[PDB]
Amino acid sequence: CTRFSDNYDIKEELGKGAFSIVKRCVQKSTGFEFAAKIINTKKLTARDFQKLEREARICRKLHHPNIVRLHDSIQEENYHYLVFDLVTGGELFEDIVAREFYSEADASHCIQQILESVNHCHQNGVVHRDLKPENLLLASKAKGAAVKLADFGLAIEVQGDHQAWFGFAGTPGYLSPEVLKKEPYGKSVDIWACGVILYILLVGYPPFWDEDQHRLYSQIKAGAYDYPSPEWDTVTPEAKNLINQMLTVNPNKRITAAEALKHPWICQR
Amino acid sequence: QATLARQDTIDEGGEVD
Ligand SMILES: Nc1ncnc2c1ncn2[C@@H]1O[C@H](COP(=O)(O)OP(N)(=O)O)[C@@H](O)[C@H]1O
Ligand SMILES: [Mg+2]
Repeated sequence: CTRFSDNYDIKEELGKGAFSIVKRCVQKSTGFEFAAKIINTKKLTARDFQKLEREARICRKLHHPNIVRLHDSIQEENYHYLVFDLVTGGELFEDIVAREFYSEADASHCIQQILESVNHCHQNGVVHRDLKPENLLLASKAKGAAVKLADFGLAIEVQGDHQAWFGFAGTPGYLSPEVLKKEPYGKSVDIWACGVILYILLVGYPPFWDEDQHRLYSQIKAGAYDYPSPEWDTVTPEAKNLINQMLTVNPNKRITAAEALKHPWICQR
Repeated sequence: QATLARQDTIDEGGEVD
C-alpha cells in the first residue's frame, strides 16, 4: 500500500532502537504531529514480522495515559510504520544524565509513574521484558513531566503468576536473575528492571556493572549490589528498602508492581 | 567505576513451549 506516504509528511529525527528509526511526522489532513517508528521489512525474517505485528497488537490492547498510544499501523512494500502519539520530552535516560540524578522526591514521583504503567501491563496480562530509561519517555520536557512507557517490541502475553521460558531477551544491565539462569519467568522480571531503574534515579549509575559481560551477569544472578558511601549516605533507609524488595533475586519473593505502589517512600507523601 | 550508559536490546530467542 501507500497509505503512509499519502497521509503523512515525515520530519525530524527523534530516536533509534536496535532495528528502528523513529521520526516526527505530521498527519497532512489535520496538521497533527505524531511519532513514526519506521522499520525496513526487506531485512526481516518471518519471525521478526510476527514480532512486529505482536508489538502492534499489544500496544492496542493497552490504553493508559502513561503508556504510549498507537494511532496507526501501516505496511508498504519495503517499510512498515507504527504511528504513535508524539512525546516530546525526550527519553528518561537523557534527563537522568543531564541532571546526574533525581532528588528522592523526583525519583519517587517518577518511579511511581513507571510502576503504574507496568502494573497496567501486568493487570492486562502483559510483560514488557525491556524496562529501561531509554524506553521511558517524558511528556512535558523538563520537571514534573509525565513518564510514558514505550517500546513493546519484546512484550508478550502472560496470565496470572505462572512462569514459563519465553526466551532470552531484554537488555544486559536490566536483565533479571531468572532470565539469566534460563529459568521459567513472568511478570516479576519487569519489577527487577524497575529496581535497577530506581537505583539509577537515586545516584545516577546502575547497581550492576562490569567491563566483562560474563561477570556482570554473575553479579546480577547473585544479586550482588550495594550502596557505596558517600552517594547513599543522605539517601533514606526506606528508599533503599524499596529497592531491596525489587531487587529480590527470587521472583516469588519479589515485590509486585501493585505492592510497590503501596510502599511508604512512594506513598508516604 | 559504574557509568550510566545506553545499552542495546537483545533477543536471542530460544522460547520453549
Ligand atoms: N512516541 C515517541 N515520541 C518521541 N520519541 C520516541 C517515541 N517513541 C520512541 N521514540 C524514540 O525512538 C527510540 C526507539 O524507539 P523504540 O520504541 O524503543 O524502538 P525499538 N523497539 O527498536 O527500541 C526511543 O528510544 C525514543 O528515543
Ligand atoms: Mg527501545
